[PDB]
Parts: sequence; structure tokens; C-alpha cells
Amino acid sequence: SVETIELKRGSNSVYVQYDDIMFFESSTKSHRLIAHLDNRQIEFYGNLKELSQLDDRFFRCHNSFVVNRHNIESIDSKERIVYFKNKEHCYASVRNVKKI
Amino acid sequence: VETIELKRGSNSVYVQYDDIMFFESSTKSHRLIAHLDNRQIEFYGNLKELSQLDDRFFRCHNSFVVNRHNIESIDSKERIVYFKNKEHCYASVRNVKKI
DNA sequence: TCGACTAGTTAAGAAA
DNA sequence: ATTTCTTAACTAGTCG
Repeated sequence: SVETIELKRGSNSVYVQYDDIMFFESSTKSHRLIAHLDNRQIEFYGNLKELSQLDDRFFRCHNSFVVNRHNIESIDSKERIVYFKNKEHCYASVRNVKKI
Repeated sequence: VETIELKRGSNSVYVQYDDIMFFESSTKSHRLIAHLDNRQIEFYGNLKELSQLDDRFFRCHNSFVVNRHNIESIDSKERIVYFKNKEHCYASVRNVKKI
């Protein structure tokens, strides 16, 4: 039926719907990502490559970011800033921005 | 999911089909105004192309393409189309009956 | 409910 | 990116 992702943190896992997530970014903690949800961030163990491979909507817009295409509100290609439905934003690399 | 890209110079804003009530031509040549639930967006496009996108986008009038999904009611005598967000547009005599 | 005569207006291609 | 020129095609109103 539904499409969800398991975010693992040690003995925890938190379960979240694909489109509950705006984007992922790499954490300052090695081997952890930050899922940016509608109204809170979640830190968890994962890799951006694997996440981008999950679904066509998850696109590697930047070495440090995988964005959920479904939650992109707008794109400024000059500045290469991607804005999301929840008012957050991230940055896109020069090479990848046009292909979002 | 079905969404549309509204292009403003280097900007593009991305909006879901049914977030949009209708489009109207702007006073600025070659621009349209997308009427959303709680905001209007000006952008470059043509009504013909938009009406071709989907069966729900119907050219009810030379200056308007309406999203059938968001039509609340229709007064055919006055030829006024009302939308779920409490605004309206007009339909041309020829096209009103075919909405 | 329909055409049909009029007169004023505009969408969108080209092109700049 | 935004505009100028262009005109076929549109529009509302009227009248029957």
C-alpha cells in the first residue's frame, strides 16, 4: 500500500512517509544524515547514494543533499536555491541544479 | 503526483494542479495569472498550451482557463463560475454550456 | 433558446 | 527577459 522509510538510530527506528520529508542532508556526525520533515528534523544512520536510488523523486541535487522533488515549492536557478513547502531551503550544485 | 512549473525569469514555482483555481491573462503581455487557493502567481505561459495539459483545464473564455476540479458552482444565466476558494470568473456564451 | 449585425477588444506568434 | 507590432479571432450587446 503506502510508501514509508525507516530511519534507524541505534535501537530506535522512526517510520516516516516519503512525502513527510522535504530533504536529507549530511550531518556533522560521520555516517549520519538529517531528514528534514515538515516541522522537525531527524538525525539517523544512512547514506545519500542509497536514498537517491530509492525513488525517482529523491534526487541528488548536491554532494551533501538529497531532495524530495514532491515537496519543492520553487527554484531560483540563478542563486541555485531550492525552496520547500514548509518554507525551508537547501542549495543545489552548479552541475545538478538544472536537472532537478 | 501532477504538478506544474510556473516560470518567472530564472525563478520557477512548482504548484499542484488542484492548488490552482484558474488561470487568467495578465495585463502584461505573454503572462498569465494562476489563481491559487490563497495567493495569485504571475508567470509566462499561454492559455492554449495549458488547456491542452489536462481534460480538467478547460478554456471557458478567451481570457480564462478554469480547473474543473475546483469549480464550486455555475450560474449559466449570468455565466459566472464560482470556485472553492470563493472567487469567480466569467465564461463566454459559446463555451459556458460545455464546462 | 437561437442566430446575426455591429463595434470594440485581445491571445499569442513573431520578432526584437 | 520583456516588449512592440500585428491581426485573426474573439467578446458582449442588441435586435429580432
